[PDB]
Amino acid sequence: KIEEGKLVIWINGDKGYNGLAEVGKKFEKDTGIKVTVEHPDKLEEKFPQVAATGDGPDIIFWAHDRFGGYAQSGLLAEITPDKAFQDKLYPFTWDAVRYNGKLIAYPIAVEALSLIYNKDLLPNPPKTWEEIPALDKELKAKGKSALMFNLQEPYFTWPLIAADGGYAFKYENGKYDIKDVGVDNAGAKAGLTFLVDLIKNKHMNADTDYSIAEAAFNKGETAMTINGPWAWSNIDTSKVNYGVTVLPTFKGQPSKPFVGVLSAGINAASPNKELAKEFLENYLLTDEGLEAVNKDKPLGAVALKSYEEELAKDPRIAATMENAQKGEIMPNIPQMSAFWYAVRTAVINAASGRQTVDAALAAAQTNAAAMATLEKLMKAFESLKSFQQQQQQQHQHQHQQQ
Amino acid sequence: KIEEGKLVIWINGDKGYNGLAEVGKKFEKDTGIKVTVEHPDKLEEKFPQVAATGDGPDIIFWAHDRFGGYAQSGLLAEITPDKAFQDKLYPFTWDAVRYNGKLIAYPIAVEALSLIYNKDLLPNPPKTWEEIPALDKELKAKGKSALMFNLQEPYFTWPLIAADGGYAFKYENGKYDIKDVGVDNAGAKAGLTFLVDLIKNKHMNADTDYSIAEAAFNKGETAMTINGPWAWSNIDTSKVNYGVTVLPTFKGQPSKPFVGVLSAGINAASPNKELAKEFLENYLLTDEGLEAVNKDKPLGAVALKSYEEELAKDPRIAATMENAQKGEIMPNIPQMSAFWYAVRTAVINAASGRQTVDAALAAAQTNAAAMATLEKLMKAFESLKSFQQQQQQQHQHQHQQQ
Amino acid sequence: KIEEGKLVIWINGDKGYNGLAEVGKKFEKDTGIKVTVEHPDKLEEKFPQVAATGDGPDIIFWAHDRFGGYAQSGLLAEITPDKAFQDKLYPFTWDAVRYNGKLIAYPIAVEALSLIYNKDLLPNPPKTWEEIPALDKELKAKGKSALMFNLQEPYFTWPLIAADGGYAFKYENGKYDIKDVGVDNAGAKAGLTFLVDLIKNKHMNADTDYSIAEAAFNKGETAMTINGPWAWSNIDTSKVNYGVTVLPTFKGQPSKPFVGVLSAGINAASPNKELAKEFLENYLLTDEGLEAVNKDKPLGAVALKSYEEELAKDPRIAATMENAQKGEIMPNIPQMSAFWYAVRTAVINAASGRQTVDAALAAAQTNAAAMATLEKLMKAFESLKSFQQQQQQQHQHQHQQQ
Ligand code: NA
Ligand code: NA
Ligand code: NA
Ligand code: NA
Ligand code: NA
Ligand code: NA
Ligand SMILES: [Zn+2]
Ligand SMILES: [Zn+2]
Ligand SMILES: [Zn+2]
Ligand SMILES: [Zn+2]
Ligand SMILES: [Zn+2]
Ligand SMILES: [Zn+2]
Ligand SMILES: [Zn+2]
Ligand SMILES: [Zn+2]
Ligand SMILES: [Zn+2]
Ligand SMILES: [Zn+2]
Ligand SMILES: [Zn+2]
Ligand SMILES: [Zn+2]
Ligand SMILES: [Zn+2]
Ligand SMILES: [Zn+2]
Ligand SMILES: [Zn+2]
Ligand SMILES: [Zn+2]
Ligand SMILES: [Zn+2]
Ligand SMILES: [Zn+2]
Ligand SMILES: [Zn+2]
Ligand SMILES: [Zn+2]
Ligand SMILES: [Zn+2]
Ligand SMILES: [Zn+2]
Ligand SMILES: [Zn+2]
Ligand SMILES: [Zn+2]
Ligand SMILES: [Zn+2]
Ligand SMILES: [Zn+2]
Ligand SMILES: [Zn+2]
Ligand SMILES: [Zn+2]
Ligand SMILES: [Zn+2]
Ligand SMILES: [Zn+2]
Ligand SMILES: [Zn+2]
Ligand SMILES: [Zn+2]
Ligand SMILES: [Zn+2]
Ligand SMILES: [Zn+2]
Ligand SMILES: [Zn+2]
Ligand SMILES: [Zn+2]
Ligand SMILES: [Zn+2]
Ligand SMILES: [Zn+2]
Repeated sequence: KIEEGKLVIWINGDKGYNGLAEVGKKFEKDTGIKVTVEHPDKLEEKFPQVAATGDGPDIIFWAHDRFGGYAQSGLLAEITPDKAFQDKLYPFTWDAVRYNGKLIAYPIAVEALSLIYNKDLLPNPPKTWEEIPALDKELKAKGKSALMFNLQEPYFTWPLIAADGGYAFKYENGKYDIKDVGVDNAGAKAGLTFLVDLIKNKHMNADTDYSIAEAAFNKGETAMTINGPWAWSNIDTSKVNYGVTVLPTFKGQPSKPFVGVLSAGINAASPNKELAKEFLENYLLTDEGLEAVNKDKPLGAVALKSYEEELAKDPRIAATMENAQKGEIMPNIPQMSAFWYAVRTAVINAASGRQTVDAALAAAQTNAAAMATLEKLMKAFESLKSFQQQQQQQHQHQHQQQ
Repeated sequence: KIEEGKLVIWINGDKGYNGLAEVGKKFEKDTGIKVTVEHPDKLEEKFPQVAATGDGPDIIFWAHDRFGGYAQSGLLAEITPDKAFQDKLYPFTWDAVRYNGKLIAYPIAVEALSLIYNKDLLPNPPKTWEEIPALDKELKAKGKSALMFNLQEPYFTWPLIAADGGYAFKYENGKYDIKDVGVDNAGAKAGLTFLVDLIKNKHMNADTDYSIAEAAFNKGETAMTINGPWAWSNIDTSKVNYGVTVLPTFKGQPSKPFVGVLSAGINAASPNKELAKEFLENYLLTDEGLEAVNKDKPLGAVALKSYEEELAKDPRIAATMENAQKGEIMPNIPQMSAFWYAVRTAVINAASGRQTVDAALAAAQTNAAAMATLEKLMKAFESLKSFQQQQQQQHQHQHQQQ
Repeated sequence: KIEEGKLVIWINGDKGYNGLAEVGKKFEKDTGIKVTVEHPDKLEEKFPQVAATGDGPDIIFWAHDRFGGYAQSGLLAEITPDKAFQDKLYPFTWDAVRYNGKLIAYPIAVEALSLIYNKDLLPNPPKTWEEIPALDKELKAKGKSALMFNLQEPYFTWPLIAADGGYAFKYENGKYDIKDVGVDNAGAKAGLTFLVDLIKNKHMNADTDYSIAEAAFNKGETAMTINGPWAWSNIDTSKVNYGVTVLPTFKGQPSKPFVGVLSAGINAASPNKELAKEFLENYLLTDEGLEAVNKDKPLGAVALKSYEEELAKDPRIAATMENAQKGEIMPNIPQMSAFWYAVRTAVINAASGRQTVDAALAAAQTNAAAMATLEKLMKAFESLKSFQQQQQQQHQHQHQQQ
């Protein structure tokens, strides 16, 4: 149950909400309509609960991948920017906010992995994955290593696996074909074979996780790491002279990191859809609009062309957008759960030598089908639970009857 | 159990079985073949048990929706009426007796929802749904209400939901496409939004069932109700001056009620397949044949054109047919179990405001899949039991085993 | 691991492994590369276990139907014979060693069911199924029966069932269409009906299994039996004058038995793929190669055209190939488990009179579905316990923690 003649916005606490409120303050002075910017605890799980009944905020800010599930449940309204406003943002971002052909959210910020190198240890970072083994031997003489990054989570190893033509799901016609999985094709096989080759030649360690990767780079033990903008602040605190650049190529093809997009979606239950559109399109998604948010807490790379060109003077931001443009957009579909499950197991089992690359990737298809079944069962029994609570008490109850 | 040279017929106890026996009596005098008409308890439940082993009646009379289950199991014979006989019944009725492309039964009677109105309170019934909110306000001044009908079943509320373009399944080329579902489209959405708008504007009550509606109309508390031919006899006893007319139109589109068709199938195991065709086509499905049945217990609207024009002199029977021709035929496929489960919950949660119309219809897909899963689980274990049964017991065992 | 510059082969103990070693000995003499031929217990179970981790033989010999699973798990390398070599083997055998459109093994020997007749009791065997009822009545006057074979397993009864148009799954364009199942069609109906009618007319007994069938023919109580080459040795010992000929035709159409093709597959983890191709194509798949193996233990009908013509001078081998050439290759897909489960029960129930032919075959569709859901249930929980195991190795316990 939301209000009217006013706007209420939900954005996460680690974002520039104070700056966003100042955009809402600018909105009030022009239209006379009050904007409240709330940052409630765990709004990502709160929003599906409250919007189902017709409540919650007018606008919600979150990563696009979670919006797929909101649109599935009919919680988000179809946004209607004209052709001219769509040319204002980078074309690829709009694909991240599409569900069932319809547009469901406005892209705000773009997030992806880049290659972070130590400038003092390595002044000219490698442009290819293939020249890293040769670089490791040269650094091992100085008591250092070439590259250390998280190998436990498929999110970090995917950029290399996807390089030569591996994909999560095929995206064409504006939809993801769930019968077209690209986990054990020729390109993903070569990608992961290179990773396993790096481990059995002792150029990397299969035990390396996020904490070990970060700690190593910030202490100056390793020349390179692979990480997102979320980690820049901690590297700043270590006093390490670092640079952020384009990811290394593999077989001449660029690394394809997953692209995450911070998006603004309109609650389908909102009586202020016309107002939200006016706010987002003409007050927020403008140079002056994003600037207020960015000065509170940096947005990183942004969807708006005109303002991205301005931030891109920071070479670390330019590198985020470059790797993003060369990358795969994170699929917003529910099948993505089964994907992480299968690929996490596949990478772990290949890297440990417990399974061949070929057999580990082949097992992913059967392992993801297994997860599907478990979720299918979860949904089935949750439904039966609700059904019983629906009929026993809602209708006939001991002390009334059907 | 059966023979060659005689016919045995199953028809439900609440039908005109004596009148059917009269048609069998006329059949015996012209061809010299004795026809028995039986009406056993739970014959709809018994038929699949005895027909599977090769027994049961030569002909079974039941609603067409249950015939899909019989044809799936191969208990029904493919009927062969020529083009000339197919023009004798209403074209749309043949679609009810079609499973897997082939015709499997003869259409006898047609049954559908109609608008029943109190003539004393409302001489000119509304032609549109849009004018019922305003019509309720006038009647509330006299302590009465405009419309009260069952909202607990989706069968009664579907007419409105399907009006603007909602559909259960797409029907083309004589086949249902189970991938093409229309519960979550703009048409179904608008229809259900109007139903919910009526309840929150206090024109209708969210908890109105079949009992509460029938008793209110028959006492003269409400001006209109929605119900089928099965309920007329109860209104007759109440002395209420009532009429039966076409359902109100929504957005200029007609309400589309589901159409049940009383049908006569021929057993697959029947050695009298030719005799059953002669009896059903040239003796029962004539003006004389249906008359004898109709005078024992009213058939409602009939499939045969010639005899329907005769019955349509009764304004109630003409309206049952009119609503049936404007509505969609009840699908006989097994995916219909899950459809009802999902839609029942979708409507209830929309009516009670636990879920917004958009969100309530979105969850339908999820609940239809849930019922498919735990339905598939039932067949899984049923099969496994039958297996270990014949395998372990019927076969290898202590005495002359293995 | 298997080493390099050496070749190691796995073949079942009941095949001519010594003769294969002779070919290995010849390979060693021309090229200087030693070939070991191991015959481990239960290899068909061991191979998936060891080849997954990268160990196992360089070459494995097994029936093609098990290879589809090995290819699914990516344990088999794609073989590369040129057009000129593929003409050397019977075109239909290449369809047995195909998975995902890729060739994954070399065809060695063909195995299929044949009609075996007693010469002393029946000098001229029936060419058609239709005359067998009449032929049984002539033999019951002499205290004998016309035909006795295993009716408990669908493998044996299928030839008759498939003849008029029955099929497991449609094999077109190289792939198997799972949605197109030919168990419930008119052809399979008629086949099973004839079988059921044979039992109903006391020409065969529904309780007749493999052991009863073989013992009766080997004692000389029955004129005909249906069985493969695997049983010839037992008939030889009984001193019975027997012949092996083409299966009887049903409705002028040939009986379609399932074809088993013994095959040589190269391990995907083999560092000797080039050497295995040299060995198999130029040393084994030649007149002298197969002869060496055949003299140790008869291969039956072979895949190689040249050596097959030479073997066809044996009337029994010519028939095995003839019946195989008119029959169908047994699908190498996982869905075959559920097919056997369904059809086995279908035929059992039709033979016993528990269900009509129509009702029995109709239930096979739902029974096959039930087994599939059972199977993907087994797989789901197997991957869940693997996940729980994998978690620990990564995980926290009283030896260490995250
Ligand atoms: Na709020
Ligand atoms: Na395509
Ligand atoms: Na970055
Ligand atoms: Na520009
Ligand atoms: Na070669
Ligand atoms: Na750790
Ligand atoms: Zn907070
Ligand atoms: Zn949070
Ligand atoms: Zn320097
Ligand atoms: Zn190296
Ligand atoms: Zn600026
Ligand atoms: Zn500025
Ligand atoms: Zn500003
Ligand atoms: Zn109470
Ligand atoms: Zn009887
Ligand atoms: Zn009765
Ligand atoms: Zn019904
Ligand atoms: Zn006619
Ligand atoms: Zn009103
Ligand atoms: Zn049409
Ligand atoms: Zn049409
Ligand atoms: Zn459609
Ligand atoms: Zn209420
Ligand atoms: Zn009640
Ligand atoms: Zn007559
Ligand atoms: Zn008449
Ligand atoms: Zn008349
Ligand atoms: Zn007459
Ligand atoms: Zn009359
Ligand atoms: Zn229509
Ligand atoms: Zn069902
Ligand atoms: Zn026992
Ligand atoms: Zn016992
Ligand atoms: Zn030689
Ligand atoms: Zn051995
Ligand atoms: Zn087999
Ligand atoms: Zn071919
Ligand atoms: Zn190709
Ligand atoms: Zn006979
Ligand atoms: Zn086809
Ligand atoms: Zn036995
Ligand atoms: Zn040679
Ligand atoms: Zn063929
Ligand atoms: Zn440790």
